[PDB]
Amino acid sequence: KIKIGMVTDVGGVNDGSFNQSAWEGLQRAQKELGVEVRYAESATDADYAPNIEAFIDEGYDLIICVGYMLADATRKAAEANPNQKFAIIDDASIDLPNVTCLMFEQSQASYLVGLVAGKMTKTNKVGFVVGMVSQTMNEFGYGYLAGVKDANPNATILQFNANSFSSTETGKSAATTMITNGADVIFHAAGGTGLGVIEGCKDAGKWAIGVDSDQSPLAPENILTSAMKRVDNACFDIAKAVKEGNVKPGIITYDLKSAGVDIAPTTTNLPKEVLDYVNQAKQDIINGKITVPKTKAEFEAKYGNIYELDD
Ligand SMILES: Nc1nc2c(ncn2[C@@H]2O[C@H](CO)[C@@H](O)[C@H]2O)c(=O)[nH]1
Ligand SMILES: [Zn+2]
Ligand SMILES: [Zn+2]
Ligand SMILES: [Zn+2]
Ligand SMILES: [Zn+2]
Ligand SMILES: [Zn+2]
Repeated sequence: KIKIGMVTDVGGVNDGSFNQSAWEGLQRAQKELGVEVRYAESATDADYAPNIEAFIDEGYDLIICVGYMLADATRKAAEANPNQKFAIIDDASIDLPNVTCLMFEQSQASYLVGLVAGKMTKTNKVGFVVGMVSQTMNEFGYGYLAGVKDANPNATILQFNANSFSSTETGKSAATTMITNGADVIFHAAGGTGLGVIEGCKDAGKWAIGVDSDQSPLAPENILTSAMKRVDNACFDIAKAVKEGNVKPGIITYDLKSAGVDIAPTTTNLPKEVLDYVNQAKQDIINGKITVPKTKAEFEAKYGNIYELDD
């Protein structure tokens, strides 16, 4: 039997977003492909190495490390276990024959939801709650702020780094404070912490924007959209490659054109004018007409010092 193991990050498989979507894709892979799937949650980074080792020792054909913080542990395990195949989501630093890097152009989807936030705010203040700061996480920020400003040059983006992907209290408190200070749309790129962000928006009667999966069921009257990142499909696809015997190492990048990132399929709360505007911007990115900044220098060159979490 083909066995695929998932090592999840601190967020947990019930995060409503990143890890939950990765796991959902593996559950689908089990149903459709016949692979046997199991996950191991890591309470802290001390659990990364033994969780990887447990799948190695049990004969798993592929170990999927979900999240950029697993990179160091994945590299070390891949070097020490040349016959073991690994995949890692959201980090592309590892160049080894047994490692596939699954990357997502999240700045593209974040830009689109920033257009939504800029067009929907009535106070000209919107919020961004990020789970941690890192190169990949800042791509959410750069895209979102660029979208907000392109849609609404006079909008202010309030920003907060929760320093956790698994703290719903931090998410709720930060959202509530932003709302007290006038924000009326809040986007999170914060994993499980975002469950708190969404609850804070719902409680205050404001708009939220979710991430990774279509988070609208968590607050159907308050979610405008979500910046989708199809970690489910990427995990399914690599499971398929394992089953077929054609896993390739290196970088696989999922973008808007590949449908690997997107805005959510639920659009019930988007005015037709807004949906049309965002959909045109999506096709312009897909067709190459416009490019979203995803690094500090590119973002600052166009928007100045307005992203405060990268300094
Ligand atoms: N390293 C890591 N990143 C996460 C986690 N949860 C969310 N993220 C990131 O935050 C984004 C928004 O949830 C995801 O697409 C990931 O990039 C987690 O538990 N660990
Ligand atoms: Zn658990
Ligand atoms: Zn089926
Ligand atoms: Zn607090
Ligand atoms: Zn799915
Ligand atoms: Zn900055």
